[PDB]
Amino acid sequence: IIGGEFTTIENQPWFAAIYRRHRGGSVTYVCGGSLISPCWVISATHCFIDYPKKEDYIVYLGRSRLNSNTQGEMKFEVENLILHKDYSADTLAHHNDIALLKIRSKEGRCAQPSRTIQTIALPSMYNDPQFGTSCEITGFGKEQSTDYLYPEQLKMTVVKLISHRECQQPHYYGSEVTTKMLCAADPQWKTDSCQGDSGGPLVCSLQGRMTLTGIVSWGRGCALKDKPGVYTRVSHFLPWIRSHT
Amino acid sequence: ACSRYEVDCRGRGSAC
Ligand SMILES: *Cc1cc(C*)cc(C*)c1
Repeated sequence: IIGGEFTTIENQPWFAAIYRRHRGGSVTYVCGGSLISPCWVISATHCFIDYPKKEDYIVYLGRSRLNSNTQGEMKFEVENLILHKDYSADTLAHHNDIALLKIRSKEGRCAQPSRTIQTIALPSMYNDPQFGTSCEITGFGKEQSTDYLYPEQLKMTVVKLISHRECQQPHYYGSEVTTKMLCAADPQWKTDSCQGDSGGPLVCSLQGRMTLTGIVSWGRGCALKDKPGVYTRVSHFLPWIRSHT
Repeated sequence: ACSRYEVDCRGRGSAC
């Protein structure tokens, strides 16, 4: 996350931190995800497409630090790793960038809600908030494009939904963005998602509820003028999510 | 695929 503020998992209790075993070389962070039910985390296919073996991956819930354990964290194995059969990346755009992980503890239980772990609601079919709406994104991604290290404490920031009309100005992304994506950015271009934040939640209030409206997917650079973050548009994937779940 | 322990190797970034 570029800009925004350091937060803690209690403020984003549906955030899932996904790691890979080595191999190796022990264990390194992969990407963020979101808890959408006790047994299921949703994330982005591009995070896993290179190493698609569920046995490599660990999922933590209730965790606020990248390389240190947090009181109230729980560790999970990945029982099923489900990637989108239609994932494609062009130059910079990722299409169908959505993935499902079925989680299970060694014991072998799904998640229990607690002050650090809660599920996040999915939107109803084709329900998205209005453009201009303020949403939150969260993650352990880079704090600057040029950094080589990742923050050790979870960050969040607030970005605003942009209309498709506007995002598909050539001046923005043009044709690279599809009705299967949403755009969101800072009106002053100083806060954004960055590498390491992929798979994480774009969360909005939408008719009563904190909702998973997007998954962090792609963009040109991070926090660059007229280059918003692009998110996978969850409300256009309900059937995908229902069948594979 | 590289060889790497690289975080989010196809994220906004980033070689791929
Ligand atoms: C070096 C590298 C690593 C990954 C995971 C993906 C690409 C394209 C390049």
